[PDB]
Amino acid sequence: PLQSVQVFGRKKTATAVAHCKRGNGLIKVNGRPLEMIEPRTLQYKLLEPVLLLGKERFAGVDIRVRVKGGGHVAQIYAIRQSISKALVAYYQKYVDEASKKEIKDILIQYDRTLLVADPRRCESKKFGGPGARARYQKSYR
Amino acid sequence: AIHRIRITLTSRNVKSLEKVCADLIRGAKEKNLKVKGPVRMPTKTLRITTRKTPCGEGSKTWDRFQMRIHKRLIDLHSPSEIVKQITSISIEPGVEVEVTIADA
Amino acid sequence: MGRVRTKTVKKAARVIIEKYYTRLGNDFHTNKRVCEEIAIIPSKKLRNKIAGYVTHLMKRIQRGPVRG
Amino acid sequence: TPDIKLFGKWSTDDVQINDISLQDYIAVKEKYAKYLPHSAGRYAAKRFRKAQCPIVERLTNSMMMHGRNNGKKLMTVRIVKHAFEIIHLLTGENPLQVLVNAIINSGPREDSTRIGVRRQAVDVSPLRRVNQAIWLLCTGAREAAFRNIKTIAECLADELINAAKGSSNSYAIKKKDELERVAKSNR
Amino acid sequence: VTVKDVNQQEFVRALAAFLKKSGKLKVPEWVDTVKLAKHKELAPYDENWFYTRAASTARHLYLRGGAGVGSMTKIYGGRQRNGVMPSHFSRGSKSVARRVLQALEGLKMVEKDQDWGRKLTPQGQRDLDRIAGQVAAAKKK
Amino acid sequence: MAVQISKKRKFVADGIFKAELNEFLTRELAEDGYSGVEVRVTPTRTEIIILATRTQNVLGEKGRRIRELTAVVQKRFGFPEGSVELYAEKVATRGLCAIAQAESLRYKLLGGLAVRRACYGVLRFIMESGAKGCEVVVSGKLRGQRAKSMKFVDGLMIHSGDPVNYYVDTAVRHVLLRQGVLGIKVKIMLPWDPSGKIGPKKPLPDHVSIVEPKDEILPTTPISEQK
RNA sequence: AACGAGACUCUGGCAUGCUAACUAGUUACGCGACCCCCGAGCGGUCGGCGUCCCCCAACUUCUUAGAGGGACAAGUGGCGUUCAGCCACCCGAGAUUGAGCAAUAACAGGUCUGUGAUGCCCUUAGAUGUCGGGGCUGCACGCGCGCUACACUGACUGGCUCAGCGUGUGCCUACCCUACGCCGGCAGGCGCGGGUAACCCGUUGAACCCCAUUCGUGAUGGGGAUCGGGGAUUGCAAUUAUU
Ligand SMILES: [Mg+2]
Ligand SMILES: [Mg+2]
Ligand SMILES: [Mg+2]
Ligand SMILES: [Mg+2]
Ligand SMILES: [Mg+2]
Ligand SMILES: [Mg+2]
Ligand SMILES: [Mg+2]
Ligand SMILES: [Mg+2]
Ligand SMILES: [Mg+2]
Ligand SMILES: [Mg+2]
Ligand SMILES: [Mg+2]
Ligand SMILES: [Mg+2]
Ligand SMILES: [Mg+2]
Ligand SMILES: [Mg+2]
Ligand SMILES: [Mg+2]
Ligand SMILES: [Mg+2]
Repeated sequence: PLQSVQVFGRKKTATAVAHCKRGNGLIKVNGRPLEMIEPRTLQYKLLEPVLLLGKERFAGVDIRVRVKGGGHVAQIYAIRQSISKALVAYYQKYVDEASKKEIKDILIQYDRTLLVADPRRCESKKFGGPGARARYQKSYR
Repeated sequence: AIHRIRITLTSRNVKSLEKVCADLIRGAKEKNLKVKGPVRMPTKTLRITTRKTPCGEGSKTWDRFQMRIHKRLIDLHSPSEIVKQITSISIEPGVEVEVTIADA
Repeated sequence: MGRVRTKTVKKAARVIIEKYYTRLGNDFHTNKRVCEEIAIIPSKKLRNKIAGYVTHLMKRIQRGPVRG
Repeated sequence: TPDIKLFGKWSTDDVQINDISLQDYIAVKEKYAKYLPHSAGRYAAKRFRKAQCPIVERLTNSMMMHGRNNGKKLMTVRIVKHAFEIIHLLTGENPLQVLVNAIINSGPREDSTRIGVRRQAVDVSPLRRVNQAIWLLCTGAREAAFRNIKTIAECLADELINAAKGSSNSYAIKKKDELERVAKSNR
Repeated sequence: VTVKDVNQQEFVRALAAFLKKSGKLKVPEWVDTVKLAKHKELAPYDENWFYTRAASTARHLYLRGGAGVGSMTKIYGGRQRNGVMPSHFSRGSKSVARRVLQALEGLKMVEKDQDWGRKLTPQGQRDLDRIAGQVAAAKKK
Repeated sequence: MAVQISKKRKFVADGIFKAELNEFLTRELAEDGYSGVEVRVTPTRTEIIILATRTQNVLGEKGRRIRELTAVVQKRFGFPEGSVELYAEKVATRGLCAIAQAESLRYKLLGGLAVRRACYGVLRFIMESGAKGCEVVVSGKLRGQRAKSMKFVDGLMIHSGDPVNYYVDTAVRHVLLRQGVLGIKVKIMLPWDPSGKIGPKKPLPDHVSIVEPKDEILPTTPISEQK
């Protein structure tokens, strides 16, 4: 019997899809382990959900993540939101309801943007200035 | 016998293009032609940004014109005679209709 | 800010109430459909604004009568 | 700890804000304990949303300044990181308590407004006390390590230490004392 | 272990020694008087740069087939400072990348692909996996 | 070519063709009430349609003019002989086509008439044919050596928003006289023909309209009648 | 009563609901194969990596683009002559995205060097309607918009790892975007293919940023002006240096 669920996360034109499936541990993003994602200064940022729910909740699932878009920092947030959105969706279809609304609150109390993406996008440039709001230098005399 | 045939439509007006494509889908399905639903390719956007004034005086304003090209394709497995039968009827607007005889 | 409705919205809502007084209730998501079916509003934003002023008027007509 | 984030290594419990005014405007512990001073952080949305920000992310944000440092935040987190370890070596106290004491010792509580060179004295709001403290503490580290062989991380720790141990040898405390003296003259 | 499970900066360092431990992989003659790209200012610091770039090219071919010279020279391209005028992106050196791919073929490590390009042989995947395992077991990752 | 032009160039080239044909037929059928072309590329043929007010003048004697027009349109745009096919047609309710009125006023002024008399005549005609409003401007050296402008408005007229891309017809025409050029500008508002084609459908955005039913009776007794 | 404001159009944010896709994918296993034990184990079975190859597999989560939905100051508490409305909060993708369009009246504003728009004046064969050469770039100086810097929050040398909006073979007009092999330190050359394009360049291996070396407060390895000598390409032609 197949048992799996696919979810996604977004942050500034950078999608990250996570596939959760019954297994043992093994949170793997783009084939490489989670401990070796390029910017290791934000290492504690994509570890927060598992450092929050404990190693025991990610003990019956095998999550695989694939990312594409944005930059080196907009993808960390995509991954970190996608794996949470995945564990919360797997717990609400194959487990009880309180068992999912407990981890939902554990996650959404410490930080939003773990379950709800944020809608900030770049703004358009206008003629007469190097950017959206700045204007070129005025010159009387 | 049977042939894999491809119709492609493209136009600058969504309403009439979708109407033509839907009526084609219907008028080909009623004869059990095993149609393959419309495939919406990305919409193309030609853009031209010009100065608003002749003569170069005044505040430096600009105009942004743009044209939009919508494109769809349909795939059928049917004899070519029936394809020419159904594809040459009820083409109201300035939509294109191209037929190719082998694309699969 | 804004959120000040215009005469085109207020007059429409007043007419809608003065004709179909008995079909309108106190919730917004039903008044929306009622005004959608009885009138012809050529937009969806205008429909929501008219249906939202109709509710605010209905909440008052249950008290003392308004003067329009 | 499984439910208490420190900083990786720096525990955020047993840190005391010994002011009654400046607390509720310094977000150190018990709800704002986080692993890194780096969040998305739509904190510049409404008027007072800024006081809910962790203080280490209020310093990380302010430290990247003067042109060729704007947006370079992953460079500005490693600075605070390398500085906290220098602080823990030179003193031995929890490096967050040194930061809190430095923020307290360097925000002016009287200041003066130009009015009608006529100035009139006024008292500083707590949020402006925190903001001025952070700005003053960052400018000292900036100006101290501009053409020295010392690094921006040694001088930030020097500043924090000389500020928490009120000494007038730090740029921030010299500046506080001037603003309050100039304001006392115009009293 | 696989090649993707280990820190790549130590993997390149180990593979460079592996290559410069056999005596094979004949280097060009101009190794001491070459700038490595148009956008550089000096010759590489490391005297034995050719083995490091061969290891890098091999680990890059392990991760995408059919690479060919015109992409190796994009993989090593960076920024050029045109003195007083703004900076731009610039390509690597075709001669260097071509001689590196020809020196790797001289080791049975790579072969010309079926579609035009270069690809690892079965014998090269093995030599990369062995070094990956060696690195993983060394640092006890 | 062995592989034909791309879609972008194809559509741009179609637009340039239509613009050049419209310019050509504007410069010629002015005295015959030319009011627009409709290129309808039909199976096996390229058909062009010319709406006008005086169709006999368009085709002429046995159709000499229309055949000359087919000839030139086939010579200049490089069509294979026998492809270009041209038709004339009469426009209904000519008072609502701005170009027709603009050219009519241009020739009525080129023939000698008090400019106010001419403008008021065309205003009368345009408003009588059924139209929410009109506006006619004439700019130039009217009665003197210093230029001026004279505007004659009537009825309702909108200037702003999206509803102006429809619901209005605009025409700008130059008219050269013994001393310099005059500029004619005509604007007309189309009167919302529902399901018809004298104006547009899709009424104005700020036009909410309410219907009123009846047949509800208050006298009621709980009777259940059967069938 | 009319115009302008608003309404209106495009755009950004949300749909695990609908429509449906080898010119987009996912998962599954049919697979088959490579590789390493990296796990129990043996190395096999189970697994782990794959932009390695297939499916007339199942599907639309990610991609595409159409139709609808959805936000209304609607709910709750204060302040309001209890009216129009304002502040705060719950729920929420969101409680104040960004542009386009825009009135009456006017200016001796700019444009006769955009026009086969144009009045009058001038010239019209010793032309004010064509070819060769020079100029528009000349340098005591005054001014405007800008690029690069004044370094250690740095420069250099290696390694690693992420985009989006576009354009692409030309009718007169003759030129487009490039893969991959070879040759050359480099600019560049030769040879063979794809693309009129969600099909090929392209999974657009972008820069800053990230990780390690050398430098050490010295106008220094910061900065890159000015100038000498050499090599290529475009073109009918490069000197007053085209790049
Ligand atoms: Mg910018
Ligand atoms: Mg209006
Ligand atoms: Mg408007
Ligand atoms: Mg009134
Ligand atoms: Mg209220
Ligand atoms: Mg909420
Ligand atoms: Mg707006
Ligand atoms: Mg105006
Ligand atoms: Mg002009
Ligand atoms: Mg003139
Ligand atoms: Mg000019
Ligand atoms: Mg000539
Ligand atoms: Mg000449
Ligand atoms: Mg000049
Ligand atoms: Mg200017
Ligand atoms: Mg570098």
